[PDB]
Amino acid sequence: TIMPKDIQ
Amino acid sequence: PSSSMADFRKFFAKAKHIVIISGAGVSAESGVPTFRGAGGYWRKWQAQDLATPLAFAHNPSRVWEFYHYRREVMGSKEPNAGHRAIAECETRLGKQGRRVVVITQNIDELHRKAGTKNLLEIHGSLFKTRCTSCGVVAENYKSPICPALSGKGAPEPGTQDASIPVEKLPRCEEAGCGGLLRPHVVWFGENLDPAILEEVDRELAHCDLCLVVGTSSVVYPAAMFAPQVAARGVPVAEFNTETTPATNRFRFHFQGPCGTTLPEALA
Ligand SMILES: [Zn+2]
Repeated sequence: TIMPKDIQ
Repeated sequence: PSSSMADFRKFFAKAKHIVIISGAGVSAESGVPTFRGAGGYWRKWQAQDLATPLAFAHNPSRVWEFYHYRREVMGSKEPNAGHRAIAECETRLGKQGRRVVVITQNIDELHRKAGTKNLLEIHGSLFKTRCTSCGVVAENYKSPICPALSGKGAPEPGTQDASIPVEKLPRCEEAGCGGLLRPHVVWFGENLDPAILEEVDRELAHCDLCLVVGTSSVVYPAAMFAPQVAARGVPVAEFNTETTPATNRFRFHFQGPCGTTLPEALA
């Protein structure tokens, strides 16, 4: 539910 | 959001649990290349290209060149007025029974070098390795990290891939392991350490004041940390040279280098 490290 | 310092300084005068969240702006102000864009490149790539398990799997030599560059370059970098102000702030408010915690997205250890104690490095460190065979995490300040990387890692494009074979990349020194080392850095597509995340949770839950300093709030989940604090009504102060996708969710927005505003803001 917490997501993996990402760039949005 | 407001840009009134007098009003920020009210909350700050009385705050007992300050959470200071920092990003690459703070490191950029020390001269640390953060390869963010729109002109943060190493050869022809940026962090989001090379800081990935795919990049490491397909070209472990090139990823190691990149982090080697970044390790070496730190020899001449010092913490800046923003780092010092954060560190002294902690020291000072400490004496008064008041809590200051730093939650950093940066992997360069400048907050530590400045004297920061309560430090959560949510994406790891340039000066730590993890063995991909046994999982041991070790500090590593060695210059060069390995012999085959001596003289490598040059950032100019056109620069040839060193193509070190994996046997000559950094290897685990635990007796009989021999495994290939990687940087102990959270890459895009990987999870933050859940133990670190639970800490961060505890800090955000219990804070009465929050600063978000030199982050462009596009890196997740770190980008959600401050908005979450503003969502229990707690004032968040964004310190940044620019505005971000998160700006209008916060109480304050102070423009300019964190090195200029923070020493005033945390005096
Ligand atoms: Zn090992």
